[PDB]
Amino acid sequence: DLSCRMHTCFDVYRCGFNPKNKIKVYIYALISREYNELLMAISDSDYYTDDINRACLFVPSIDVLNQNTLRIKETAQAMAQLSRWDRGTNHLLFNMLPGGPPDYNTALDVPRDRALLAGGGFSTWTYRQGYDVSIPVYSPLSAEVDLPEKGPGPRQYFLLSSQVGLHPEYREDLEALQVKHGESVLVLDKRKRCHKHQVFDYPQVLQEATFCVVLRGARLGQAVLSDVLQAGCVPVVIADSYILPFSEVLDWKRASVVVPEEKMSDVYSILQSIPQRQIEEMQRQARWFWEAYFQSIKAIALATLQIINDRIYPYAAISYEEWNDPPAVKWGSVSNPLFLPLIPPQSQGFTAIVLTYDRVESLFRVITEVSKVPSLSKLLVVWNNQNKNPPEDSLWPKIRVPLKVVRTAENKLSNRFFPYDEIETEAVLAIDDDIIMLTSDELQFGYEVWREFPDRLVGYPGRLHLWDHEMNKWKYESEWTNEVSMVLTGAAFYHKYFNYLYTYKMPGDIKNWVDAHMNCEDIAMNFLVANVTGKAVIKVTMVERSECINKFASVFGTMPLKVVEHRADPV
Amino acid sequence: IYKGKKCRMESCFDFTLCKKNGFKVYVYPQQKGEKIAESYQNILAAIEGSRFYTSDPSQACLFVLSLDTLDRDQLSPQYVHNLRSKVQSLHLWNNGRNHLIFNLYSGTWPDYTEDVGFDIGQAMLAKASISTENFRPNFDVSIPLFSKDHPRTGGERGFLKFNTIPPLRKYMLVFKGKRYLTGIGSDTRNALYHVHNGEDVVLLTTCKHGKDWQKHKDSRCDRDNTEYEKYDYREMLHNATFCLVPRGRRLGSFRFLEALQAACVPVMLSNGWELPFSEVINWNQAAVIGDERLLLQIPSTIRSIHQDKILALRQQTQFLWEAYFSSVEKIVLTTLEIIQDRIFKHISRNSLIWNKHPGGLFVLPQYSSYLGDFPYYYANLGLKPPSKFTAVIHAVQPVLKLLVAAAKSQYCAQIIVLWNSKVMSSRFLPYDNIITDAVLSLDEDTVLSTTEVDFAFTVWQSFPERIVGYPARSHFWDNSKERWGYTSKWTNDYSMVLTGAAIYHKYYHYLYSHYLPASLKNMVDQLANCEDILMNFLVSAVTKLPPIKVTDHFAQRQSCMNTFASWFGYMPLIHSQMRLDPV
Ligand SMILES: *[C@@H]1O[C@H](CO)[C@@H](O[C@@H]2O[C@H](CO)[C@@H](O[C@@H]3O[C@H](CO)[C@@H](O)[C@H](O)[C@@H]3O)[C@H](O)[C@H]2NC(C)=O)[C@H](O)[C@H]1NC(C)=O
Ligand SMILES: O=c1ccn([C@@H]2O[C@H](COP(=O)(O)OP(=O)(O)O)[C@@H](O)[C@H]2O)c(=O)[nH]1
Ligand SMILES: O=c1ccn([C@@H]2O[C@H](COP(=O)(O)OP(=O)(O)O)[C@@H](O)[C@H]2O)c(=O)[nH]1
Ligand SMILES: *[C@@H]1O[C@H](CO)[C@@H](O)[C@H](O)[C@H]1NC(C)=O
Ligand SMILES: [Mn+2]
Repeated sequence: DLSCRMHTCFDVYRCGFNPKNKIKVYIYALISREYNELLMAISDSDYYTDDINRACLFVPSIDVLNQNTLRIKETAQAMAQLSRWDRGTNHLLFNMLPGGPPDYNTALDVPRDRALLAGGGFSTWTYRQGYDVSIPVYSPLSAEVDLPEKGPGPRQYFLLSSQVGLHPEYREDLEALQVKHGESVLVLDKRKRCHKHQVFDYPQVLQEATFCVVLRGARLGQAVLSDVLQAGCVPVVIADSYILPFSEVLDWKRASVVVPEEKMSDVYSILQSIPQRQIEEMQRQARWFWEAYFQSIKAIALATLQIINDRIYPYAAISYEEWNDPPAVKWGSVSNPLFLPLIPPQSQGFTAIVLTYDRVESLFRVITEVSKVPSLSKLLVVWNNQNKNPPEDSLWPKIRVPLKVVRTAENKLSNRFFPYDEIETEAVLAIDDDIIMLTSDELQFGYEVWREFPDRLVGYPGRLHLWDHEMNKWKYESEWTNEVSMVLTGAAFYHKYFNYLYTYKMPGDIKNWVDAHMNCEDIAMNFLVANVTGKAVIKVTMVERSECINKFASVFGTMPLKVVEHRADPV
Repeated sequence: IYKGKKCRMESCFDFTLCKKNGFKVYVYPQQKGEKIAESYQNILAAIEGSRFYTSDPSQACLFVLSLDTLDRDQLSPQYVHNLRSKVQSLHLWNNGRNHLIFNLYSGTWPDYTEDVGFDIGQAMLAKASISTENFRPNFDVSIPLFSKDHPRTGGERGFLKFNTIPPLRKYMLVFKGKRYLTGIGSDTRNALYHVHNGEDVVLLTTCKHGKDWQKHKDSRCDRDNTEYEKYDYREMLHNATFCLVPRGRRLGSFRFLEALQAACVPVMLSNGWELPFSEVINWNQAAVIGDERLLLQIPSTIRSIHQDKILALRQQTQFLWEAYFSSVEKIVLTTLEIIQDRIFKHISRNSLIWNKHPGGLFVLPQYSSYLGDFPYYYANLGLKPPSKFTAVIHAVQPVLKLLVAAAKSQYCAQIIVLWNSKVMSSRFLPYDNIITDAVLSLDEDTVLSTTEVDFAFTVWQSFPERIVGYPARSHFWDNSKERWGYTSKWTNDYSMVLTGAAIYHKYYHYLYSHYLPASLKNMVDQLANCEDILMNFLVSAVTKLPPIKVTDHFAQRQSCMNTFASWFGYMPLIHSQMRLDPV
């Protein structure tokens, strides 16, 4: 039934909800090597399951990839004989050549009145948008020959079309374009490719061109696309009505160029308009798509199952960046979680957290000075000192804001970064015991500056890092301030989401090391803020620390900090 | 074969008309004899006020009827009768080759099907509540079901004024609507008392919907009616974390827009509903999509959602509301932009433009389909802002000393001098001689040292989206005259920076040239000023962030700002009191 979608023709009762948001697939025990290795890839995946009454999806062990020897009547009989068909409500089928010698229907010709289809050649009329998944057409050349991983750059050919047995109209148009421009467009004729007094090897000739042309000759989907992606040339699909594989999750606009078959003689002019930077980006995207989804049958099966699981469980679906980012840019990505550009008003203030240990004369001055500032919603005092007891309630300073003392089970320097449920604001000032040389207007202006930039640190102390060539390692520098890359957490405004990140989402054992060494907490906070937000800090006005910086850089694998030369002062 | 209900662009569309000229839409003239609803009038004014409007049918490759079509219910007060022969009488109908039809309601009481009434034929329908079983994947557009009180231009500026961690508030899942005793589409609401628990998940329904308030009431109306009180719906959407949006008479509802505005992550129950702008918007980032069949286990699924994902969903929901659903003009422009991007497959917005700030309505693929050419997606990629800028000088001597000082900058790739048609606002035109992304617009009367230029560029390096400039002016509201003011002396705060000594992006030049209507440009040219004001307005609107300051003519400014605010519908300008300086 082409008319129905997942909302009516799919049963979700079998897979209601699990703590591990993963779809459950079963393979019937009854084939080409392609289907055999596809089944093996399904078997050793996280989606495999037993106990048929507990599974949701069913994958039959039937050769349906190739329709040349399909025996449609036999396939229909097998689907009826599956013994768990149930109108084929939750059965997934894999196919890559859904075409017939009399006519290319661009879809599987089996009844499949309610089955789920994963085809290679899909037209806009034969594809269910919310139900089916378009999968790549496999070519053994991807695994048979291992082409070198040539980086993006200039190539001798600008356009290339290497296909055999094309329709005469497309060949004539390609020849017309070649004679119109010349020396950049190279059309090839009949594993071996032949030109006029020239012979080229098919797998390696594609590496010499930046744009490869894919034409609709039969089945609406050609295996040449996988080779095009492997070789790094940007595919140029000229099929009028054809949905590219995995177009639901992948962004083909950044990897392929679609030109309608009507403007086949205008392809070169269209391709000329694309700048070199976008050409390199599309080459990288094509290489990543091949190595992640087109290289192996296991990749196809995993991607299809992931798409289906995302459809079944939208709330646990993986991100667009996870789907279609190469690992290099994924390492280089930022993905700031506080990406919403809102300016909080002055109705809510900030909760001042004071960290004190074996000092009480400085505590009282700190509280008295902080109490002078407006917009002080709350003031919290953290008592890390376990042996010493807090002063009596009467002796506490007289303030008009709610003051409370936090009881600490242990004595760890990271107690200032714990997200307390008693805090009712998003801004959290962290002023320590010795910070007493600050005026009320300075703190008020710091909070004013923080309101414009709620997703980054706003602190008064200014420090920076540097790279030493003598030791080939990062150093620390504080005497001279020409640029600022770090801000000490003492008297530093930041979002309490940063406290949550520091406490819970910290790479490896960074916090367990700051506590052990009882130092380098501001360094860790600066590194975490730089790594998560991807933005610099705002400043408002030794060997151990260098080892801290080096260890933090080694844990991240890079330097998340950014160097800036700007500070905020009142107008 | 393919020209019937299964219409696509490759069959039921004429690309030849759109290839000849730019993407233009034509509005049929009003007959001055038939009633027109307020919502349809707002849609028509948005179309006419847009840059795609033209009066010549031959030039345009898209048509929209002026006859009311939003209300297609036979019992609705806004229904237009005898439309079957009325639409056919048009000379330019041409069986709806390139006709776009806006719609909000369809069907009658017995069954709310796709009862459009008149035979659309090959025309594309922008109906609001479209089921996925009758939605053309690349022909139709799904729009939100707005009400008659939706603002024409501007917006409510959202509700989320504080981003508090944890995002959880004193509620988990709320609902206060009206159940239906008989009909189609009340099954999801009649079983909400199973899910209801009271402490955190509170679902309220009422069965008083007309004559059946006491006639056909079941043995549960009284319990529901008594508990349907002491809990304001508006006063509930503000303390709620997840808003339930089920299916009623029609798949769509006003509750979706209210949930988007109230920052509560919607949990849709309308099975098989094509979400608004689903072909370009990823709703898994701003909403939680659920199935009404698994209604019982919904609260467990909602609780299973992680805290950071809840924060991301709320922020993306607020962004979507502020970008695509704030006003009917935004909805119309979104539909028009989707249709326009549907034409050229090599010039189109990718899936990242729509779902990321600022959005597709401010990012034009005609400038470039490469994300690196825009200042918005540097962090999403592994790219860094360009290290060179092209200075622009508009001259109508200090300029001789100025050019030497600007040329000494290490990051200054080239200098372009403009000499004057004496159009003083033409300096924002995109020039092919500009290669680098960053552009410094400089006035011949401005004195600026090379070190200051280097500092401005290195500050802009950290903020490629905003404008960094030395001159700053702010805006104030005048209560006596009820109009916005303009001050330029000893202002404590600021919200605008003059383009004469400011650094910004060349895409801002392109957006100013190809986005703002001709009327504002004509007003600017006739008044011979107020171009930097409009540039700052556009940048504040696109970025939702204030600019950054670094270290008779006056009376025309008030009129300029009033006209700009009237066109925009609100005040994009945001006050700032910080001033970035070198350390
Ligand atoms: C923010 O911190 C994360 C770490 O949690 C950074 O991701 C890490 O990035 C480095 C390189 O930048 C990756 O190292 C690479 O490892 C691969 C092997 O997997 C190796 O072949 C490469 O040559 C390179 O050494 C590291 O794997 C990666 N960590 C994870 C968990 O993926 C991220 O780059 C930081 N972001 C910023 C902006 O600093
Ligand atoms: O066991 C400890 C050790 C130190 N600190 C805190 O660490 C900081 C150390 O003070 P200071 O910044 O003056 O040290 P410095 O780096 O200047 O030597 C103070 O806030 C102390 O309260 C703490 O809370 N517990
Ligand atoms: O206490 C309430 C209940 C409903 N509504 C409004 O009613 C609509 C959704 O509820 P309703 O049951 O009327 O939707 P229906 O199911 O009738 O389509 C929206 O416009 C809500 O703003 C409201 O304002 N307050
Ligand atoms: C919901 O939030 C509003 C703030 O807009 C507050 O006034 C109201 O009291 C809250 N509701 C409850 C039940 O506390
Ligand atoms: Mn100290």
